[PDB]
Amino acid sequence: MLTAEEKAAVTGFWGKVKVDEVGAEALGRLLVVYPWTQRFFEHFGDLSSADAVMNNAKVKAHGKKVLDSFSNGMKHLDDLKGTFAQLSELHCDKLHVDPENFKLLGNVLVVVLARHHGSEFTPLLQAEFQKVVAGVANALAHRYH
Amino acid sequence: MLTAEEKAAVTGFWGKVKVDEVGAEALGRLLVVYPWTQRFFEHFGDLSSADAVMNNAKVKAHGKKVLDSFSNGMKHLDDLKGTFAQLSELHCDKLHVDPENFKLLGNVLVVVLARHHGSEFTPLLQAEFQKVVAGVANALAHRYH
Amino acid sequence: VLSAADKSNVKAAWGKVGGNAGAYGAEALERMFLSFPTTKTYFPHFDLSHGSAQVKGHGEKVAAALTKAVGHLDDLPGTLSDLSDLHAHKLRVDPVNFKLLSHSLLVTLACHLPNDFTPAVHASLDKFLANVSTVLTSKYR
Amino acid sequence: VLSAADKSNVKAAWGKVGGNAGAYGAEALERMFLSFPTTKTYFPHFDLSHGSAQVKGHGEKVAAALTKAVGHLDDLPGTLSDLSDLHAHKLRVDPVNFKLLSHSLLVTLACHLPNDFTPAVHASLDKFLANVSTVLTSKYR
Ligand code: HEM
Ligand code: HEM
Ligand code: HEM
Ligand code: HEM
Repeated sequence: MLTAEEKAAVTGFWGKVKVDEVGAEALGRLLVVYPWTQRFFEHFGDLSSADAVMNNAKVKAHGKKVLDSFSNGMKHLDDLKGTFAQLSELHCDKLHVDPENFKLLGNVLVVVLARHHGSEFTPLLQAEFQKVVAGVANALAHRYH
Repeated sequence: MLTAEEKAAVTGFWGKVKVDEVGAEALGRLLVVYPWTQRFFEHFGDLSSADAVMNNAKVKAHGKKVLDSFSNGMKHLDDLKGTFAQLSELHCDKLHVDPENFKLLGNVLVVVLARHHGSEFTPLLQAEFQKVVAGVANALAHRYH
Repeated sequence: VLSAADKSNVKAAWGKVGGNAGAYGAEALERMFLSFPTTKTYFPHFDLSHGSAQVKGHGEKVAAALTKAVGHLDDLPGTLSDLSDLHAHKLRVDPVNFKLLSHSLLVTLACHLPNDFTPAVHASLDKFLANVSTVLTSKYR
Repeated sequence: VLSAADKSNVKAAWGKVGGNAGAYGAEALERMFLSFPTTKTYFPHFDLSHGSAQVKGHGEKVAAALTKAVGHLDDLPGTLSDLSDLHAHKLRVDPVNFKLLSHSLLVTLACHLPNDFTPAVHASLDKFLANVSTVLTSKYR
């Protein structure tokens, strides 16, 4: 996964992260930019515009749950496969999310980190998080293997 | 990977496959249908038309090499990862073939099995081979994680 | 865009299919459901066991749509528009699924027409279906 | 195959980019080479290290192509046809790689436009990039 240096760079940086609102903003931007993903989130209410998604209370709440399990993973970089095994069952067998969407959400979260942290979010640092979100993608997709 | 009965269904079918010729044809069709892949094989000579690709003697030689490693995978289905270690490292840390292309060759091969065997290559048998090619794709990709 | 040689290959390939369009559509769908089970979840109201009336009826309609496309190659964006509305806005098909039905169709065609399915026909058919999908994924973007 | 509030957003967001396009082109390329190392192989003749004149030059001409695109949001197939010919027939760029440059650009844009990169603007740009990408994968022999 991540070398000794990498684990520590990512982790130092994660202490800075307003995780709750990044969570809400990432999932919100997911639903707007890639309309299809709304199909999993019908029961969340009115998702019929940008303004609707971005002020949808359950989208805010769920955002946080999503990013929380992500920050848990940030403490289990060596055992992502393990950390996400129950959620992999949820997304794969119950929800049937195609594993590509794990990558789009990853990518989108990266954009959100970029927006919040500006030029501190260096090419190198981003590249480190790209590995992390790719790791999270795998562990989530694993029970499709 | 598969169950002890699925494995049997698969091994039973493959014993009828003429791997050398499926190989020559599959690599062939890949280069014709998905032209960007030709880039990795510029040193194989003329690839400038369908007939040129299909009659290229080195494309046929290499075809067989690809399918022999397949057949080999078929014999180690519980441990596809470890069996493809070196080739996973060859394609990634050297050839820089994007993992997506593993899936493509896999599908092209499954198209060739369909052509070679017709109604013998049933929907049910196909699905079984479909997770083999996914599995082979995962093992060649692995060096990226 | 499809070349004049493509247009002849596709038209001719679909020609052979002829009356059997509907059967191959039902088979392609079934090969899609089995091989990639996630796709089943777009059809929770269908009985998807082999031979079902609903798969057979749906296969006939997918076939009719592709036959209509085969008549109108110099204009797929136009003649498939109303279908791109349905798939994206109503059903919300993950864009990745389209390549799967395309693959499944290729396997179906290949199974039944081995001596027609040369590499170049394979290629133009793929191109034809890549063209279709694209239109069908049009209404994102 | 776009909107109108989209077009406004895209021009506006490109407006606040400004004389920084060339410089944001090079950053995105760097972010693409670092985040997605397999894209490095398309540029074996480039010094790929930070600050390099080769990246700079290339970033400019990437930015300049997109600058042109923003100029012609109503005919992207026509205006980008030559570049598409280039990428596919001469360069053989795996179509999978276009996604990764787009994402790299958004990241780049978001890093410099924190209070001008709303969900709505994000969607518009990503849509625009996807139109651009679609045109550059459209010729494929
Ligand atoms: C980074 C990738 C992802 C992570 C870390 C993640 C994590 C989670 C977590 C922690 C939950 C809540 C489980 C609980 O409440 O106990 C959840 C539920 C859920 N996830 Fe994800 N998820 C990811 C990707 C996705 C994507 C991309 C989609 C949609 C395409 C999705 C669809 C859902 C849905 C629909 C629920 C339950 C919603 C409800 O009925 O309230 N997940 N996920
Ligand atoms: C299931 C998929 C694949 C398998 C099992 C496979 C297997 C192999 C094998 C056995 C070799 C020869 C090993 C050696 O002699 O050292 C090889 C070499 C090679 N492969 Fe693949 N391969 C696959 C997919 C691909 C794809 C998708 C591409 C690019 C589109 C590719 C490009 C190459 C190239 C350029 C070589 C070396 C050719 C040369 O020596 O000139 N392979 N692969
Ligand atoms: C080759 C590309 C495709 C074509 C030509 C096609 C054609 C059609 C047509 C003509 C209909 C209208 C059915 C009606 O009027 O009742 C339809 C509906 C539908 N399509 Fe597709 N389709 C394609 C790809 C896909 C894919 C890949 C999926 C997802 C796996 C999908 C999912 C659906 C669903 C769920 C319906 C509604 C089913 C119903 O209620 O009867 N389609 N399609
Ligand atoms: C929005 C996406 C893109 C745009 C607008 C774009 C545009 C351009 C432009 C303007 C050039 C230079 C032509 C000249 O020298 O005047 C170029 C060349 C090139 N492109 Fe792209 N491109 C894009 C995406 C990509 C991607 C995704 C890749 C692959 C990872 C790629 C690989 C290359 C390479 C290797 C060259 C030649 C470099 C050189 O010799 O200077 N491009 N592209």
